Amino acid sequence: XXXXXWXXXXXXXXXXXXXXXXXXXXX
Amino acid sequence: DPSQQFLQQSLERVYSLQHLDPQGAQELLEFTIRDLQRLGELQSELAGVADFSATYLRCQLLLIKALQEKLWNVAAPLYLKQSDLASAAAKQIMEETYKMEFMYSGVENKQVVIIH
Amino acid sequence: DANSALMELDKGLRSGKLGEQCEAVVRFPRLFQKYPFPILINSAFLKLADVFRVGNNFLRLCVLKVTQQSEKHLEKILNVDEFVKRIFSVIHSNDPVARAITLRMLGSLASIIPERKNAHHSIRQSLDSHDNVEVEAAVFAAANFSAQSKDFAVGICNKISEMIQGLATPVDLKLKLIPILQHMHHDAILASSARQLLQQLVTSYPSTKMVIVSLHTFTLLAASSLVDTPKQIQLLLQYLKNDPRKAVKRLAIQDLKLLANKTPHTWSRENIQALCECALQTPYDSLKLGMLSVLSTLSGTIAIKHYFRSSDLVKLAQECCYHNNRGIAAHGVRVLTNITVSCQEKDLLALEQDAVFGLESLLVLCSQDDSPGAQATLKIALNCMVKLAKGRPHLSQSVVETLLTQLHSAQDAARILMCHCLAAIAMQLPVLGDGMLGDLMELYKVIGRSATDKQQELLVSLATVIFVASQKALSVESKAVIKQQLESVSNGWTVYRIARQASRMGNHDMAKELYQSLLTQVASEHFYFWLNSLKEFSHAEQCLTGLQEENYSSALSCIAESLKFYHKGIASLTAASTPLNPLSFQCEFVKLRIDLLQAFSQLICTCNSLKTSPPPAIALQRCGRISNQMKQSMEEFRSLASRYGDLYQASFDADSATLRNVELQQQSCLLISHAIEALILDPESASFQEYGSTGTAHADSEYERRMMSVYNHVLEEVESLNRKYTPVSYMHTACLCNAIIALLKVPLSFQRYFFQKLQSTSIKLALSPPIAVQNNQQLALKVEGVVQHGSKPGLFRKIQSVCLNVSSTLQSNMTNEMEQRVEPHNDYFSTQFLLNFAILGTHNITVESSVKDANGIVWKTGPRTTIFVKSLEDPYSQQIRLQQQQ
Repeated sequence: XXXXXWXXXXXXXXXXXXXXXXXXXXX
Repeated sequence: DPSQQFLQQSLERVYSLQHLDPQGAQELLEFTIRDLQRLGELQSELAGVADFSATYLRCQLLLIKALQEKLWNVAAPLYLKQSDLASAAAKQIMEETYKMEFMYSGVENKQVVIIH
Repeated sequence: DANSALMELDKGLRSGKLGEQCEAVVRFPRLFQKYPFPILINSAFLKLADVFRVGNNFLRLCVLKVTQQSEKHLEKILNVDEFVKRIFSVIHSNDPVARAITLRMLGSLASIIPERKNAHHSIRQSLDSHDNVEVEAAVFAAANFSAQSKDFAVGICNKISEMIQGLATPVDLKLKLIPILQHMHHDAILASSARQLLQQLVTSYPSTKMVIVSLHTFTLLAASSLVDTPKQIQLLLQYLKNDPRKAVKRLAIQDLKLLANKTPHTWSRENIQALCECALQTPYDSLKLGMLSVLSTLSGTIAIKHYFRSSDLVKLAQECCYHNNRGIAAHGVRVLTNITVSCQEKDLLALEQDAVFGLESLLVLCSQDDSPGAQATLKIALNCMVKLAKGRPHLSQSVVETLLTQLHSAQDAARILMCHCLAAIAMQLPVLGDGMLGDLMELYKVIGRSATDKQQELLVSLATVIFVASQKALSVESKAVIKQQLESVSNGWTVYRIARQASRMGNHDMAKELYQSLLTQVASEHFYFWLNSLKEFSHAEQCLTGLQEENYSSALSCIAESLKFYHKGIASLTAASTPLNPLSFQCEFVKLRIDLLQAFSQLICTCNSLKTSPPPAIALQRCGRISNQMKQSMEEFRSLASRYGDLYQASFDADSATLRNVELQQQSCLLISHAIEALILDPESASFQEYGSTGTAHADSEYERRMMSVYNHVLEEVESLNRKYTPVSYMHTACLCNAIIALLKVPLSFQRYFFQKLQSTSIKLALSPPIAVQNNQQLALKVEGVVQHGSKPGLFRKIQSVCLNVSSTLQSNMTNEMEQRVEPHNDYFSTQFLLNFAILGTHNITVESSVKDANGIVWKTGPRTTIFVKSLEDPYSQQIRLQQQQ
């Protein structure tokens, strides 16, 4: 369990990153 | 007097565990400061001695936290005060020592020497 | 309007129909949430109390539910006496249900009516009633009033005692009646009497429900009233080792868990010894797992230092380390790891290898099963071995080796956790990264498409540990990774996260290729500009890697190419700035990197302008233009240091890692400024005893290790070349100008705040006073602001004080310099300033909002709101002033 894992602990999804995920995920 | 016995026991627990790592010393001081504050909130006649010893342990905790800062690991030209913590710590210990010396009625020379 | 809505739901409670009347009653909490005004909450609560007094019991229950849901708003009614009196009037009802509802009202209102004696008397009288609902409500009201009033508690303690040993009271009502003694945490003698009653009560009623409830209320009393704890712990251990029921032992276990979580420092060595002895001779794994959970909670605290050779705790941890139960094994491994990293005695050298091999056995047991309960023990084991590697460095090689051997023979969902563990270990010990690169790369190769759901997470985690492990660049492995993503994953989010990790760890050519592969995958042009800017930044940092050594011409070429790409990137980055979530930190960080690289290029140009542009015809001084050139370079680098500092102060939402990165850049430009000063400008005045006490170099990242190594090397070179040469020296320019190369050789790391916005907080700062004020009057700035915490409010830092600075600049200087440190109490603050405007004309005033955190660090985060003030003169005062002047 890395304390500084970015991909992990994705409960705190931002606004820009969430939209980026929605845009680059289903493609 | 269970409360007086607990206060003495917590103080000697702080005194007798002064050989730990800085993190453990900070944890012990935080625990004992919390216990002394709550004891002052419970036993009214021991409230003054409780927060007196709590302010002393807060002084020691601030000293320990200031002596374990990241600024000692960098050189003097690379030191930066915009993320400093020890400068506020020394001022806080000064304020707490003055508060300890002058807002407590039952002080004597045998306490004033440790305060100074 | 607030009062309009109040009348709108007020007209419904004289409807006569019970449905619209309960409608009207239960709409009240929404009104309280919308309009928290004390003069209006007061009227609403008074008419709620009136309809409580006149309504039926269902309306009274609705009023009770509203009162329970509005407990924080009923402290601001201030007409307490008549409100409580008109509720209390129907304690005299012959209906026991109405009496019960009123007792629940009084218990609900106990926060705002402590020491209210008729309420105490009503609770005491209703405790002896013959109706079960009234007695239960009286118990609830007594539990509430005992928490809020000690004068109620001292008599009700005796009353509850006498009606517990009263055998007319049934057993279930006794069970409901025991936890009143939990709130006896007011006086020491009160808690002592409660403990004596509980001690008689446990042995008097040895029922399992009675002993559960009595032991739990005894421990809540002992935790709240702190002078009860060692005897409570020894009582719990005695009941854990002697009482044969599994439920009693289970409460003793979870209760000692609570007491170890709350006050681990008060545990004596005898208590830990007794708990260990309990864990040795138990035959049940369900109890042993709980006891080891308590001991593992105790192991991570200072109770081990109070406990301390090979003791019963060590033997118990070794025994439970090799157990068929995975939870018991995880707890024993946790105890062993905490003991190992706690101290450095001679006895733990034997059990260090025991901890390592127990960790390896737990890995080989918890990896191939994919159980939901197996992943928790796997996380515990991997966190324990991360702690073992970080706390004690030398044995980390075996930990890394067993992780690498376990990776090739484990299921996919376990591989993400081991990749996280391996990345956490490898960022702290960099020598282990390069030795494990081949096996990890083979593991990346053998993926192909042999997963469908965990494939993405495994790919990003395994690429992350490739990037952390490879301190240098990639030549063929980059192509193999690119081919693996192109064949396997068309999901561009995995590519983006892998490129994000690559730019985090400094592998910028890989990030550049992945960002080129992603420009056609986005929908919004904003993300296209963001990805193009990221591609250009990665390309520029890759162009910076062409610095081989000592070649200042190739240095100028590489810095110029990197600058070209890098502010092409900032050209494409500010196009991605949005009104909602702007790219403020990214723009400032990239602008500061541009300014630092340009200052580096200018300093190398001054290196070349030593030998070129020879000194003037002059018989410091007699050095030519180069003295002023290094003076300007020092000023620029010090300005860069101050700008990195103000970026640090303006971030406030970053990690420790991003703040450390900004501090590293600031220290870099500070190092260059000091290297200019100490050996060009004034070597005599400078070069004091600047010996950095390099003790425990607790650098969290490999990038930080490289930066401090470069800093130490450059500082040692500066100190060794302080006064050995004249200030116009070829060695001075060479050592400084190679310090530039050493600083730029390590690649830049883009941290998490550059990519992910966590702890989004700001100040609304809605001030209330071009406004015009008379010359003789003084303007009053009634400034108020509300903070806006996003998701996690205190993930990294929390606001302690909001320091507001306001100053007035005439002729839209800075004469009304004012400062007030206000404390927000409900995430909202308000303070009022007094500004004087003697000079007539337009006065531009500005207000700042600095935030001081819990540690005392000032963060300049708030908006700089400006309003213009005009100082118009009274016609009578103007005429009087002109008459007096003329």
